[PDB]
Amino acid sequence: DVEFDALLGSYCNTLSLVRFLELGLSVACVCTKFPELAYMNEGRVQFEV
Amino acid sequence: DVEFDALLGSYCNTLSLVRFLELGLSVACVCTKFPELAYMNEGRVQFEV
Repeated sequence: DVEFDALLGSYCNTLSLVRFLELGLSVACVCTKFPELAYMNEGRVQFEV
Repeated sequence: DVEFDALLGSYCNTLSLVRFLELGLSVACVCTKFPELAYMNEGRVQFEV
Protein backbone atom coordinates (compact mmCIF):
# COMPACT_ATOMS: atom_id res chain seq x y z
CA ASP A 1 0.00 0.00 0.00
CA VAL A 2 1.24 3.42 -1.06
CA GLU A 3 -0.68 6.32 0.42
CA PHE A 4 0.10 9.96 1.07
CA ASP A 5 -1.29 13.46 1.44
CA ALA A 6 -0.56 16.75 -0.22
CA LEU A 7 -0.63 20.49 -0.24
CA LEU A 8 -2.00 21.81 -3.50
CA GLY A 9 -1.49 25.53 -3.91
CA SER A 10 -1.13 28.34 -1.39
CA TYR A 11 -2.46 31.89 -1.52
CA CYS A 12 -1.65 35.26 0.04
CA ASN A 13 -3.23 38.65 -0.39
CA THR A 14 -1.51 41.84 -1.29
CA LEU A 15 -2.56 44.72 0.95
CA SER A 16 -3.68 47.94 -0.70
CA LEU A 17 -1.86 51.13 0.27
CA VAL A 18 -3.87 54.35 0.34
CA ARG A 19 -2.22 57.70 0.15
CA PHE A 20 -4.55 60.32 1.50
CA LEU A 21 -3.52 62.95 -1.04
CA GLU A 22 -4.82 60.62 -3.74
CA LEU A 23 -8.39 60.93 -2.54
CA GLY A 24 -10.72 63.43 -3.99
CA LEU A 25 -11.79 64.32 -0.47
CA SER A 26 -8.38 65.84 0.16
CA VAL A 27 -9.67 69.02 -1.44
CA ALA A 28 -11.53 70.00 1.73
CA CYS A 29 -8.33 69.75 3.84
CA VAL A 30 -5.70 72.36 4.22
CA CYS A 31 -2.91 70.17 5.57
CA THR A 32 0.14 71.80 7.12
CA LYS A 33 2.36 70.22 9.72
CA PHE A 34 3.91 71.30 12.95
CA PRO A 35 6.91 69.23 13.90
CA GLU A 36 6.32 70.73 17.33
CA LEU A 37 2.71 70.74 18.38
CA ALA A 38 2.33 69.21 21.83
CA TYR A 39 4.16 72.22 23.27
CA MET A 40 1.32 74.42 21.99
CA ASN A 41 -1.70 75.62 23.92
CA GLU A 42 -4.69 77.25 22.18
CA GLY A 43 -4.14 78.26 18.57
CA ARG A 44 -5.80 81.09 16.73
CA VAL A 45 -6.95 82.41 13.40
CA GLN A 46 -8.05 86.00 12.80
CA PHE A 47 -10.83 87.12 10.48
CA GLU A 48 -11.76 90.63 9.44
CA VAL A 49 -15.08 91.12 7.69
CA ASP B 1 8.42 73.19 30.68
CA VAL B 2 7.77 75.21 27.52
CA GLU B 3 4.38 76.37 26.24
CA PHE B 4 2.92 78.96 23.92
CA ASP B 5 0.01 80.15 21.83
CA ALA B 6 0.02 81.12 18.20
CA LEU B 7 -1.62 83.13 15.49
CA LEU B 8 -2.20 81.11 12.37
CA GLY B 9 -3.10 83.37 9.49
CA SER B 10 -5.08 86.59 9.29
CA TYR B 11 -7.88 86.96 6.79
CA CYS B 12 -9.43 90.14 5.40
CA ASN B 13 -12.14 90.69 2.81
CA THR B 14 -11.97 92.87 -0.22
CA LEU B 15 -14.77 95.38 -0.53
CA SER B 16 -16.51 95.03 -3.87
CA LEU B 17 -16.87 98.23 -5.89
CA VAL B 18 -20.02 98.74 -7.92
CA ARG B 19 -20.38 101.24 -10.70
CA PHE B 20 -24.06 101.87 -11.24
CA LEU B 21 -23.60 102.23 -14.99
CA GLU B 22 -22.54 98.58 -14.99
CA LEU B 23 -26.06 97.45 -14.21
CA GLY B 24 -28.60 96.37 -16.73
CA LEU B 25 -30.91 98.67 -14.81
CA SER B 26 -28.86 101.63 -16.02
CA VAL B 27 -31.02 101.57 -19.13
CA ALA B 28 -33.90 103.12 -17.21
CA CYS B 29 -32.17 106.35 -16.16
CA VAL B 30 -30.85 109.21 -18.09
CA CYS B 31 -28.22 110.44 -15.66
CA THR B 32 -27.08 114.02 -16.07
CA LYS B 33 -25.48 116.11 -13.38
CA PHE B 34 -26.19 119.64 -12.25
CA PRO B 35 -23.24 121.22 -10.51
CA GLU B 36 -25.83 123.52 -8.96
CA LEU B 37 -29.15 121.91 -8.37
CA ALA B 38 -29.96 123.71 -5.14
CA TYR B 39 -30.61 127.04 -6.88
CA MET B 40 -33.42 125.58 -8.96
CA ASN B 41 -37.04 126.16 -8.11
CA GLU B 42 -39.53 124.11 -10.08
CA GLY B 43 -37.97 122.70 -13.22
CA ARG B 44 -39.87 121.76 -16.30
CA VAL B 45 -40.10 119.45 -19.28
CA GLN B 46 -42.34 120.06 -22.26
CA PHE B 47 -44.32 117.50 -24.23
CA GLU B 48 -46.22 118.19 -27.43
CA VAL B 49 -48.51 115.49 -28.79
